[PDB]
Amino acid sequence: ENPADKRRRLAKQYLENLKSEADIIASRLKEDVAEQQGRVFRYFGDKLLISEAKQSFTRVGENNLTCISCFQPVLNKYTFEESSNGDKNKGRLFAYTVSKDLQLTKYDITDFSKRPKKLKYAKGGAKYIPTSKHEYENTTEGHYDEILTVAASPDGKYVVTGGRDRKLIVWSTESLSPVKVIPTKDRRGEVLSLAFRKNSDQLYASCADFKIRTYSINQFSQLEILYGHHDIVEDISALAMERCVTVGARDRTAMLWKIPDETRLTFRGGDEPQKLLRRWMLFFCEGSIDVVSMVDDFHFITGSDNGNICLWSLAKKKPIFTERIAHGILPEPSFNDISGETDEELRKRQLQGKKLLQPFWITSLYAIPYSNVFISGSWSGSLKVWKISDNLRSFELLGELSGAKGVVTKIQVVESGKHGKEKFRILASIAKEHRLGRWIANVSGARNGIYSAVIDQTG
Amino acid sequence: YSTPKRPYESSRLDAELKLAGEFGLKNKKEIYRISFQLSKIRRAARDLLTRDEKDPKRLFEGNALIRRLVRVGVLSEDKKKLDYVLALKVEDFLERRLQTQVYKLGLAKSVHHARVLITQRHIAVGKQIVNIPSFMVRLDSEKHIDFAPTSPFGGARPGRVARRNAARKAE
Amino acid sequence: AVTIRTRKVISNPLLARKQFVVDVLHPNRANVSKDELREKLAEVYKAEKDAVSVFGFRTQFGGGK
Amino acid sequence: NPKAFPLADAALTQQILDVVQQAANLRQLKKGANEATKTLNRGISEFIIMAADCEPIEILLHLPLLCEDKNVPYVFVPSRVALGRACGVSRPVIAASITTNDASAIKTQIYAVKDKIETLL
Amino acid sequence: GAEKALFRKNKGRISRYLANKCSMASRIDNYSEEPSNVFGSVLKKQVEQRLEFY
RNA sequence: UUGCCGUUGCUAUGGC
Repeated sequence: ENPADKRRRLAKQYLENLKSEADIIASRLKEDVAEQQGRVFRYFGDKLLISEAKQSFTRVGENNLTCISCFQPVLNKYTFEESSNGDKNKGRLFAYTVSKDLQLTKYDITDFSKRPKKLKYAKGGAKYIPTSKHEYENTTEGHYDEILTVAASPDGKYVVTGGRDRKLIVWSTESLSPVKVIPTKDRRGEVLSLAFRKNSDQLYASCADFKIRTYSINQFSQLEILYGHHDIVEDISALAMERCVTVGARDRTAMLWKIPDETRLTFRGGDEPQKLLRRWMLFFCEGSIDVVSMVDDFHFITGSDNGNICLWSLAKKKPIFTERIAHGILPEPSFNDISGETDEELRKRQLQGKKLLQPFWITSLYAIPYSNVFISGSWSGSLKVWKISDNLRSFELLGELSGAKGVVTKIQVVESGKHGKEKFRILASIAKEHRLGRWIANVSGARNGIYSAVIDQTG
Repeated sequence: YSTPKRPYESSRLDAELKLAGEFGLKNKKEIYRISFQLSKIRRAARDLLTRDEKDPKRLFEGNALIRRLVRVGVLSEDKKKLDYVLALKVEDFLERRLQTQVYKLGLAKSVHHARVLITQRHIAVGKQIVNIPSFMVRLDSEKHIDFAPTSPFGGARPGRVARRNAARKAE
Repeated sequence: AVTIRTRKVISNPLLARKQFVVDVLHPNRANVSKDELREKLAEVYKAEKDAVSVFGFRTQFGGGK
Repeated sequence: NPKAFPLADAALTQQILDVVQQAANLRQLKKGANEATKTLNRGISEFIIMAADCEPIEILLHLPLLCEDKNVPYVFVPSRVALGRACGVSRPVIAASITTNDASAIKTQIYAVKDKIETLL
Repeated sequence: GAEKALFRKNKGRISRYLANKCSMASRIDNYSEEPSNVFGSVLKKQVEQRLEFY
């Protein structure tokens, strides 16, 4: 029987399943291809039930869990073959986590009702230190310095991690065995973020040498290097289109890279508190941009260190909408600790009123692709879920989840169920210190673990 | 370039010696080239000043020249006036040269070390390998100066001598 | 890994063909032969090798493209 | 009236921290109070930057006495967390110094800040 | 205080570690109009914790 | 559900 027949069979059965579920079939079929048109087509934010979400925090042994990448198989309509690597792995949801202890851990997250379940791990250490001391010889199988970022391949066949060791190691998903190591070939080329082009084998790896690198995992080779940032490229986001977006931290710039045209678009906040104060007749000036996620092929959101969450449009260079001090202000330092003075009133004068106060940083920020909902994270102790307006010109706080306590290093979301009826699980790495370094003062109650929240929508 | 009016003045010889030593130039021809450029710029600025203020010619060409000089970096952002264009000197132009910028950024230990690095194709501005020391660096290109990806100092494989001695050591 | 990239694609049914400007990124490689580009262009565009012609290739100074 | 004085506003703080980051890349930054006292004693300090939230603040109130005697501009920024981040080190920094260098690539940017600190004082 | 061993290889480390903490306490005392002992205590406890560690 | 140390149930969270 020819494969044309086989596609015909799977197609015919698939239609019957659609008919069994139910005009409607035509509408549903158009929705299957909405991914091709880079426009938000998942308008379900109102349906969410933030209040009734089932939250759970799973403690993990390792210190300072830095990142988490969730792999979710998807049935390809074109060939009706699930993305799962193997038949045993059918419909199984996996999560991969990395920490500063040089350990990569995978979990099974198929069961929303149950907590994540550890499956396998591989740990690095001094054994892997390169003797040669040359960059092109930095090809040891394991890590020897902090791991920072992880990504799980859309085909489910590889998970690749990078960190301060200036290496890119790709791991086989099943056995967590090293299969290839790609050096960055730079004295300061530390990897700061990774992104898989949606439903493809291409990597975009952001490095501390102010460049973005791209790889093709299937061929195990690097393709091009992108230039233009004036400062470290802390975070990077990608969708199915080759339009990867990045943020430059202190440069206060978000650069969208059109790989197809070999051109880049510069977006700068340019928010100045003189005008913001004048129009008002406490505001903090932005210091750096850390987190970025691409809501749509034509939109993206960024989170700065001044607690400002911005919405951007490819058409406009300046932000279309900003939410200042989204996560709130840090509590004031203790007056008993500001100075050693005995007299209280003199200690209070040290606080200088409210001048010393600062806003929380947006440590994490994730948007469900082609959707109108995105999640923000900080060490305020609560994850915040937002909704973008239908016209994609504004947004509002949909709700909050109070389970998480500590620095939110990275957030992920996974869904299950039929098209109409879906349950969403929110997985976020929580650590006791910020991923890049140890600046943040220790937060009361912070614990290293994987925060979880299952949410279903009704209406 | 154009020869100065009286090349043999003692003050001129000592000036050229100082500039050469400080920026490691090869010949007085480089100094003459920069001086000729500066002379044209300053003469234009003067002729604009002679005109009346609010003159459309003065305004248009004046802001054009100020914008260009700022873009090259010689004129700072806070001095956007032709009067300061008259106050420019040859040292400002020589400083913007790629040799001097490479020296200052810390990539080389000396101006001559910077020259041999650049002429040896070890220095890249963005994506492009620039082996021309007299290359002029703008503002935006100032931060993008780095070692070229192909350079052994840039992470590629070692030069001829390194691997040759490695082979001789291994055998 | 060599990357072959087509821009300025014009369909010319008068001569019955497609014209474009091809960019070949070949890091750590001298240059990519006309024949091998004919192969990869054929595979990408789903046309026989014999139907693919390339000319006017110039490497950028310093290499890499 | 407060011990930490003058304290830079938001707009100025952004510019100060920017210079610190550039100085760190060029090896022109001395981080930490003990280094800062050493720079003032050697008189190689363009200016000193201090954290107004340093806990307790008195721990760095010896620097102004050095700064005012030797005629070196100084300023306080509200955050030690931010100051450490811009400095490029992985821990909070309460005091940092910009070493003197007339051959520096960021000379013009430094002097731009130095005038503004002087006006504030 | 190195001529009379006021603050006093592992032995050397505690001296230098203690040497810094003395400078820390001195600054608080000198520039404070009415110095207290709150910060001296937590400083000493901090030195102690280092002591058992070595 | 934790590297170590507790508390709380028959499960949940306090410190390092």
